[PDB]
Amino acid sequence: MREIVHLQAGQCGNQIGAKFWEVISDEHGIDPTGTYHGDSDLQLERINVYYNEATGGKYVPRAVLVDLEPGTMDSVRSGPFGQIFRPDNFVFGQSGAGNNWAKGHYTEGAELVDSVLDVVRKEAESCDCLQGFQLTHSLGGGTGSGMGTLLISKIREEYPDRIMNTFSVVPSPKVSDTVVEPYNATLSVHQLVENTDETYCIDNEALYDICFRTLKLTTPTYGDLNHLVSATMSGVTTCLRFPGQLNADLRKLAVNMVPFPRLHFFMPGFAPLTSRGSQQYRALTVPELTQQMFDAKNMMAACDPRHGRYLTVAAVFRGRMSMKEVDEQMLNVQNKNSSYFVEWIPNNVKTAVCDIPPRGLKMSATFIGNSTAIQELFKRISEQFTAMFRRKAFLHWYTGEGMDEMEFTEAESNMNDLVSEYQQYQDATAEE
Amino acid sequence: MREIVHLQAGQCGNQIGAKFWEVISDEHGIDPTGTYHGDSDLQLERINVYYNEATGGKYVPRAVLVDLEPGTMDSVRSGPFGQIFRPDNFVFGQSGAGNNWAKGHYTEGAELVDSVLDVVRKEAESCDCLQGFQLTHSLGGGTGSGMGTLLISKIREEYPDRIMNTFSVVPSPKVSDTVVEPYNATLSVHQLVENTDETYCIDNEALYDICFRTLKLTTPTYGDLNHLVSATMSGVTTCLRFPGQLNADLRKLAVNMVPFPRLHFFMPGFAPLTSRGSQQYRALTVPELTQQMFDAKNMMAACDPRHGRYLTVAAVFRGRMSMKEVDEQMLNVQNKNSSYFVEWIPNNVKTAVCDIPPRGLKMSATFIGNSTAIQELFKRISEQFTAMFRRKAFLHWYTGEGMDEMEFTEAESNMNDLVSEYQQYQDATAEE
Amino acid sequence: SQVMLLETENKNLKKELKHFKQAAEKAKEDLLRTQKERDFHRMHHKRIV
Amino acid sequence: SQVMLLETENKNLKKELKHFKQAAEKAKEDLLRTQKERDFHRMHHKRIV
Amino acid sequence: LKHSNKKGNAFIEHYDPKEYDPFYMSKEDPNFLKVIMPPFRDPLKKAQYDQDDEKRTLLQCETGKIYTMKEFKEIEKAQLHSRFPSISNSRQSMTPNGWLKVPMSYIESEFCKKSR
Repeated sequence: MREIVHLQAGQCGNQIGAKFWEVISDEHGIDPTGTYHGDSDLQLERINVYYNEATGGKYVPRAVLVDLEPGTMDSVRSGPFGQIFRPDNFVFGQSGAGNNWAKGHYTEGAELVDSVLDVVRKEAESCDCLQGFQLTHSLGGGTGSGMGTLLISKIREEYPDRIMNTFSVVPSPKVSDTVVEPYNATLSVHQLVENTDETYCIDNEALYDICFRTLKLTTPTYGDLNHLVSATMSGVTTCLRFPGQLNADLRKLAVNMVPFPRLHFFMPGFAPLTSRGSQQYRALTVPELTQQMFDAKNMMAACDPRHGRYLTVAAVFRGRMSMKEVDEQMLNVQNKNSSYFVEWIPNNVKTAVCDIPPRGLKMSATFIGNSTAIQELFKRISEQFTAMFRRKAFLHWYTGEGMDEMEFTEAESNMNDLVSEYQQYQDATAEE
Repeated sequence: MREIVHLQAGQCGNQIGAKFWEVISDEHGIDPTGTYHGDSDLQLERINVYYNEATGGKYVPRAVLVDLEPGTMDSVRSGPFGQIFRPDNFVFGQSGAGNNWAKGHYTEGAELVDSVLDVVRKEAESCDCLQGFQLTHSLGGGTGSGMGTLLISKIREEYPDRIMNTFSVVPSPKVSDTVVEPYNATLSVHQLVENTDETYCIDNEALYDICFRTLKLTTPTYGDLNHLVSATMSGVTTCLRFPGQLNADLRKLAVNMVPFPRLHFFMPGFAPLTSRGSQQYRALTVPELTQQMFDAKNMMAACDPRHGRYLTVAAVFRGRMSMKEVDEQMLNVQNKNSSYFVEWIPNNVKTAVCDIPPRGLKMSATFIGNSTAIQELFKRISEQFTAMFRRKAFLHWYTGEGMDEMEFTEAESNMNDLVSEYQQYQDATAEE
Repeated sequence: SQVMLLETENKNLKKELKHFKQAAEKAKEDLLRTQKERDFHRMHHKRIV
Repeated sequence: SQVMLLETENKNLKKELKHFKQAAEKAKEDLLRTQKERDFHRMHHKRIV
Repeated sequence: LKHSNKKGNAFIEHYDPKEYDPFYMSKEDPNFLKVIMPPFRDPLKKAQYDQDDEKRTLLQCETGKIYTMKEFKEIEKAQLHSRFPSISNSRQSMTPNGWLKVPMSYIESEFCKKSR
């Protein structure tokens, strides 16, 4: 029936997707073998969204792993749950991307693209009716960013009536991994703003700071960040995975949370981030969760939302509490913190509570909103791109690949238009 | 509902607060674990004033420990009740104060103050409505003295409609600990008279003399003084913790006890101070308690109240006797000892009886008064400050911090104004 | 006499400054409305495309 | 101090007036350019609709 | 060669604020191997510079004091700092060497410190 086809790209995307699959398998009672070991009630009816019905009740994942380096499939297969996926979906090339977007899109994006299109089609027609496609990737390299944009564009051209939601990773000048990362980001943002419904912003430095200052972890690693993002996406999709009283969906959120198609970025976040020693001493209530979803300390941005005005807010809850407390909380927040959200648009907070609690934890609530804080990221990205493009350093590689330089010019022109739009809508005056 | 937020400052303030918490946990019936082991009736209804409701009925303390030296944290946590508090409230820096008021207020009072404001504002918002804030500190150092005044000023500016009571420790020329103690006292008194509702006088030498000559202790240490002051504050606060017949509260006292805002100091005291071998031979009656609350021997002041005239008196009792003897006793005291209280204001004694007895003791009654006895301390502080400031000794340390010397000039000018006011109100004649 | 002359100059200097502040603010709100029209108009054309 | 204040105020207010004049002319040019864009952009969007 | 022979067992890692600090080549003339950069009229940067100058002129008119591009930059930095969100407890303003030496970096629980 209503199923979601999941897509993979980039080694970081691959590992976060594997972590998400492991998390949902553990939550919904799935052994690493492939059978079912759950004991719940709602874990059988709507289980078919991410799985497929097969003989012996052995459910199979629905995810296509796209990569150029064979070293990723061996890594992800050796894990405790790497033997449960479909090896056919592991379409890998022979040459590496070399953190090049133009080369990866041009060279490794012509002969290998056909196979993944074939498999994603066969998956789409294997089902009756679908809603959208989820692709988790990163802009740090040529694997996720090089082909994610192309595949999203292709699936949009084929099936315009589908959900283009993604969780790409935004760069950070403080914590960098690629020398030419700003070039890749500039190339990627054009396609994300031209041929993408919605996109969420993901940073690793902010998650590192969050864990260091609140979780108090000895040796935080990428596994912790993968666990956090997996929990985030699980909270995102439980509106459809586990129906409750006030159920929502992805397209409703996309329509209600996006005032203009050019601005489809969001700000994800999860509320209960406490240390190990603090798990036995905590008060589970509404105002605490409200403060944790409203303060900028718990958010996973490397910026400050207080620099701008709140545009759209959605508070998705997952538990059995009430409805009155949420509305009174948002009411008093809008009353007191009047200088933080657009005055022209009242009631920018949406209500959403999932009656089905998650496994392992009794209280959970994620924060999805679009606040005025990405402007600084966009402006600094534009500035660094201009600085790099002034004298044309690290350009001969892209030039020798074949593509010209006017693409950079039009991309930066679009970037300037976007920042001008963002800044002139930040000060949304009521009238003259 | 009506709860009280408690604040901590200074290592002496920290230890006395911890002793107070241990005493009140012992008498309300709290195990060191965090659960409830009491067997009373009123120990569950108004218990939320100092605690907070949590899951499993495990009440949590409501106290924020402010310090500049991490050495206090480990000491206070190693105790039998140091594992019950909130480690998040123990906001400590990395550098010690060095018993400097200016340096602590400037360097260690800028980048650390934000955390304590955040935690106290979260505590205030967590409740529905409050009354005031209690801060236990001492003037003997830059931790309690340097920071407590700043925090009191901040909470007054943010929440003017609250009670600001404190039990700061006055110095003594006979028993000193700091060379620059006069400077710190002079800097503290200005803030105490400008931005503080009320302040209680605490001395160590008088308590040591009292225990030595009445309790007749072998090796009286700081623990004994902490226990005494803990009993003092417990008797003070029982008017709200345990309702009886004639209940009172802090603000009613602060209004009826203070004729002028510039004079808000008091004289605390507890009546039954007996030796170990005298406990089994005592007559529990009204006139005995009256004689111990009236005489200066039981009084914890390092001065003589007989030198001036009584201004305001309040006798807060705790037990089950009655009214009539109290009023007749105060009547005959005012009649006989007519030359010890202001004749212009009749009926200077306030009656207050707590029907709920304390735990471990059957009859109890504290003495809160504002007698004309602190003028000697003020004038001796003024003369020693003048002697210090004449040749400007121990001043380059404060000068190098950045603050100028003029602050001392206005502090001593305010001191002279205050002492002149006190002395010319001491001889409050009826007419010309 | 120098002081009186220069104060008599300063008063009118500041007066002209304030008048030009008024003119500049009026022009800036005109720019604001024209720019709002820029924005929804160019949205219309991108939607058309 | 008398003289120093005199010349300081004189120079400051003169440059203030000059810069305010420059700002005023720039703003009026901007508003004219904007309103011309207004008109032609109106025609474009209507015809393409 | 003279340093390596005189000190004998010397390398150029033996760097210290000494009179013989071979960086003193540059200190003689910073303009050597350096090019003057006056404010140019590049239209690419001017596309945003015109808007920035419009904002600066509007602010100057509303205030009444001449401001340059730099002077503008500092005044909005100051007004943002005074606007309240200084961010003194997050990586938006703290120095890199201000996280490792933090009590929040003492994950080793206070239980052992209690034992100590």
